[PDB]
Amino acid sequence: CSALLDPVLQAPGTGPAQTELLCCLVKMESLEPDAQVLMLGQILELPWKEETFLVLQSLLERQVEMTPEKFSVLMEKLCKTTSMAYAKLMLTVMTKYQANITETQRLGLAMALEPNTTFLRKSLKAALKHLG
Amino acid sequence: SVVKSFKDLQLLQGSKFLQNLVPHRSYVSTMILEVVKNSVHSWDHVTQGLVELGFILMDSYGPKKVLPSLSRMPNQHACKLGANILLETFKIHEMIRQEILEQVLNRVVTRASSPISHFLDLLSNIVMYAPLVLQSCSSKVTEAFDYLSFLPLQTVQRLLKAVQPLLKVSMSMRDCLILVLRKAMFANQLDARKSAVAGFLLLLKNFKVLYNSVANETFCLEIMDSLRRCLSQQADVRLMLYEGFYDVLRRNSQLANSVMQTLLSQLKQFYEPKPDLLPPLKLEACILTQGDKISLQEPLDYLLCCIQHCLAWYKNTVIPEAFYEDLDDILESITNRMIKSELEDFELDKSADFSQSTSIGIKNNISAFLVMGVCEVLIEYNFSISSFSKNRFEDILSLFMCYKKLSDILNEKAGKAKTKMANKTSDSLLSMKFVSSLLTALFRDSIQSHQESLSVLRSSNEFMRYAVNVALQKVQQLKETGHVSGPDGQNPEKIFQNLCDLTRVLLWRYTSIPTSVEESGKKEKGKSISLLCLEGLQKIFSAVQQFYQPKIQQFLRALVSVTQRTAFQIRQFQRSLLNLLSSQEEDFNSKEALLLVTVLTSLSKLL
Amino acid sequence: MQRASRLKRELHMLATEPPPGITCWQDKDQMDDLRAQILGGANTPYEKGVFKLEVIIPERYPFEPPQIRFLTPIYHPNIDSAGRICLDVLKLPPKGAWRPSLNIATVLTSIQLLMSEPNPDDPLMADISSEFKYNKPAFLKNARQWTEKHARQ
Amino acid sequence: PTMLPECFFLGADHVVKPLGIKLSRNIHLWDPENSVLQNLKDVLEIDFPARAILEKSDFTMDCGICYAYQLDGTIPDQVCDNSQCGQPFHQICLYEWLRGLLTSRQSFNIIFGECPYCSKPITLKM
Amino acid sequence: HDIITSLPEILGDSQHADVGKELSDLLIENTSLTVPILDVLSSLRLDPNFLLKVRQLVMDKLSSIRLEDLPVIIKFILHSVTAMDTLEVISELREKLDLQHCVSSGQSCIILLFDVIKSAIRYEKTISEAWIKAIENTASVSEHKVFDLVMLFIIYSTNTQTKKYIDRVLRNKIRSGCIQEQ
DNA sequence: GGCACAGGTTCAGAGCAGGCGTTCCGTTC
DNA sequence: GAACGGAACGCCTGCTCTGAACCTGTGCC
Ligand SMILES: [Zn+2]
Ligand SMILES: [Zn+2]
Repeated sequence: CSALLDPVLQAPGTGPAQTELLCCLVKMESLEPDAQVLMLGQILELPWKEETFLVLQSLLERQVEMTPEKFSVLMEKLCKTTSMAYAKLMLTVMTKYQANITETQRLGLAMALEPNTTFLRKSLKAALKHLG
Repeated sequence: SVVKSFKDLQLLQGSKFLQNLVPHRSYVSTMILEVVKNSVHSWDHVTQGLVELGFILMDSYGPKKVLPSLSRMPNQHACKLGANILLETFKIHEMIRQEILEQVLNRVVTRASSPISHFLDLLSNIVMYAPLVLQSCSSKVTEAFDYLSFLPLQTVQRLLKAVQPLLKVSMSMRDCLILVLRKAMFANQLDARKSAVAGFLLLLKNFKVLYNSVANETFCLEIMDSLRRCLSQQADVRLMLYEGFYDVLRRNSQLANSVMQTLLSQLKQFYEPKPDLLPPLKLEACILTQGDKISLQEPLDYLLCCIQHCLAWYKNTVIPEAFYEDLDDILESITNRMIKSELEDFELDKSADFSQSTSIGIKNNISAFLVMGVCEVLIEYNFSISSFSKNRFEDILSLFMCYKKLSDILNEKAGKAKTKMANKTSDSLLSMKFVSSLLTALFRDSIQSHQESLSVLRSSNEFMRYAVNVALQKVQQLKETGHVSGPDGQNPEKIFQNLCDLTRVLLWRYTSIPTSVEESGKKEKGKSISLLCLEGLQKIFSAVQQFYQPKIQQFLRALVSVTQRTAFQIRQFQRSLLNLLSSQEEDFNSKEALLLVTVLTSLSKLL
Repeated sequence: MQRASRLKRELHMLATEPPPGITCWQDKDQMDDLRAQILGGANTPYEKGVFKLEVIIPERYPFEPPQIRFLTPIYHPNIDSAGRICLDVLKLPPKGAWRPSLNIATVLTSIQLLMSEPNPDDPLMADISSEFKYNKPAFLKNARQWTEKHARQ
Repeated sequence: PTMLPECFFLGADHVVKPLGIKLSRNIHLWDPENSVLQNLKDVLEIDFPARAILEKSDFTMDCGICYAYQLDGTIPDQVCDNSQCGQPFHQICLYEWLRGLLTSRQSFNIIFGECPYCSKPITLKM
Repeated sequence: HDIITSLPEILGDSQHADVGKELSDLLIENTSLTVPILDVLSSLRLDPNFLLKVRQLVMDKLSSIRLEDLPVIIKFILHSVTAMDTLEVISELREKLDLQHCVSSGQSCIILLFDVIKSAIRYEKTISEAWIKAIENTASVSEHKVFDLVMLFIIYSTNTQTKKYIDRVLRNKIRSGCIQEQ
């Protein structure tokens, strides 16, 4: 994953065919917590596009453990945006890592939900307002 | 060895010659049966081969000919053995009858590429003797429901009549069943909707008369709510509900009140209950037009059938209150407002030209048939209420003047186009029963009080030949298939009684009045009512000899052993053929003579 | 497995209730196979003899009979110079008569029965089956001398 | 629990027949107001013995092929249809007996054969 | 998965075919949800031509499918099979299938696949006849595979009317210097 | 002249029966 | 007596029988 994930995603014309196996990578029981954490150190170091998010939602879907060091960066990075993928990503973070949401990170999420392209905004802001 | 056995038999009956000479030597039919019998002393090496043989026979000579004598009869008689062999290994060997009934449904189910009516009638007599077996063999019955959307109507319709004795006792299997029928209702395959109806119509029929009654009267109203989806679903699947709900009513009386409202709602979607609106019914909402595919769905003539039958049933058997006294006035109003519906009401004859490619022609053609069959359901009703009241028989005349105008109109339309229009020869919905009682009233009533009302229908010669023709249509249905069209459909005894009543009048008019008295010309000589009486007579005696093999005695009792009765009846066709032939040579009635013969033939196979 | 469940009742049953003139214990040399002692049948030339037998239990026992030989030399019609036994319940059907309705004791009883009553119609030794029949005292002399050199102490 | 349980019979096939037959007659006379025992005693029209364990402490209710109870979960269930033998057996033991012999004759997934002890007809349904 | 399963109760009749296309869109787009899609398509109201198309669009990606789902897949193929689409799908089926490729859970579902194929071919002579007529038409190649053998043994084990025909075909095949040790 | 029954005809395909191949025995020089 | 030509039983195939459908002649309005 330290080798291959980057190039699959740092390739252009990465389609459904490519993503579905990095989907299966993250979703294997065998991909132990420790390794989902190491996946995180890697998924997070890449330029974020739609292809990074979809896989990352499914890694974060487990409740992969976070040092607040990385969670903040995930949230910082998350908070830098029009996308359906990203909508659901943010939503799923804020239900599982509600627990990890600071006042400052909830401001970042207030920033990140500013968009009106955001589908399911009612959901996202209801979840956000529910943290407040 | 076995088949030879049958070739030997058949041959030896046919001729007088061989019977004389040969002393009737043991047929391997009777020998093997005695083998099965004497495995009771429990030689259980034997039995595996007996099961093996009985099946092989049912395999090799199944009716695939039907999906003469020489290719049909000695190849009925191979499995009819097969059947008796396996029936007796099941009724004698208690250990086996698990693998026997396993292997029967093995063949009934996933097949239906080659037919299996013989297997179904084996299965039937297996389970009827001792259903108790079926409770060890539920495994197969659970995986039979699996494919109970890809099996066609008749496998499933019967397979389940057999099984259901299980589902009164077992319950986990019943929560497998309604589950399967429901998941079939929402199918692709058109058969699966109708599988759903049939399992549901039968769960509603024999799953209680009215476990606890309260967990059945609710469970019937549960599924019947899931059937108001099916009352919404496509034409055919609706049709099956109009027809099956009459038997649900007979076997489950107390759901009458609920089922009435289930229907009467579906009526009012097309009934406009205002006096002085001249088309009383909405015929154009029965018709779905999309992308020039113009389908009738919700057949109203067939809805009136179910209505009109549930009606007389409620008058007669449930009573010994407001919906039926309303429906009297509903039918009286549809009566009086339809009488005065002048083709102008339903855009026919002049505003439509029933042009059978066009959307408009397909719509108008669908509705003329709907009108015609509805006219028939109400001709029945006008006759039904009154004991020969001159007003309601004048009502009947005018309802028929409606029917006949639409009929001779589609005849003018089919007198131009090719005779692939078998849609006009789509069943007249009159119950065979009424036909009977009717024709008796028509041809066999001399009571002065009725006679003024009947002189209406009798001056009406077409109503006579109409009634008859329906007699012919019905009996034909019985010939083709093992049941009739209308009510009383699959209950042989009723059918038999009607046929007896039929015979009585067919002969009565055939005799009292000959063919030589006609005053009508060549077009009415090609369908003189005498001739049609004789032809009706024809199809009966034939069909009797297919099914009613035991009761042929009773058929004659209607009308001293089998031979004097048959002789006296033979004399009547015999004297008729003499009188037909001797009188004229000029232009002798070929067909009259022809079926006088086909008759004298049929009588002869008896003697 | 079944070997264990039979042998369990049998070892225990041959320590607690063995047949008369007979013992069988789990061998001290061989802690898998059984050692028997059948003491010379009364009013036979085997009188004053203690006859050691090894009983080999087969693996699919009790579906197969026990496998028994006379380890003490025995001068007998149905027993040869290597201790091989002419016995029906030492073979399976139809040649033999072993089945699970039997056990090691019932056969070791049938062995002391054959020591007392040699069968001359299943001869392994034709010289001894003939001598047994036609010069009984020469058989009984030789078998009693046999009992004094080999079955004595 | 008080409601009707699924119940069935092990033993000699001549003894099980009237019991099954009387259960089928009297299963509608089950009532969930009584106990399971107070319904079974009036359904099957019997009593139950109180621990024939202590009197029959060695009746040899062992396979009489392998001479063990508890071979791999299985119980001595298959018996003889005979008053004089009544000897129980196991599925595995009786099958490896009746398949091994000549005399034994199999219909489909059944073996008919002779009971080892008494040589009377005994049936095994796998 | 549940929405999918509930789509037949939800949708009205105008909007069946629509959903059809976009479900085939979802099919290529995600594998995991092959099963309920299929179940759905078969409990929709559609046009059979489209169903041929999607069935090929099963068949092309059938190497990509985890084994667990295959049985109900291949059950679907053999209820979508006509009398006329027999050898077509069967030759294609017979090719694309591997059963070398799959191999502790693998072996169990292979067995369960074979149970399901047994029940298919057990249960329509249509397949058995044509199946064979498709293995005899592979007497050409020395290279016909493990499946063809195991499958023959199977139709002889299950299907009875054919026993002579299997033996005939096997004898005319085996003499020919086809099936051998390897 | 146009359409539909009738019967001819044509083909799939199931099943039967006899002539051959390998081997023994009566007949004629 | 012995050499030649016919009798005997297991295998394969061509002939026959059938039945199902289509089509082309011809019968009537
Ligand atoms: Zn045992
Ligand atoms: Zn016994």
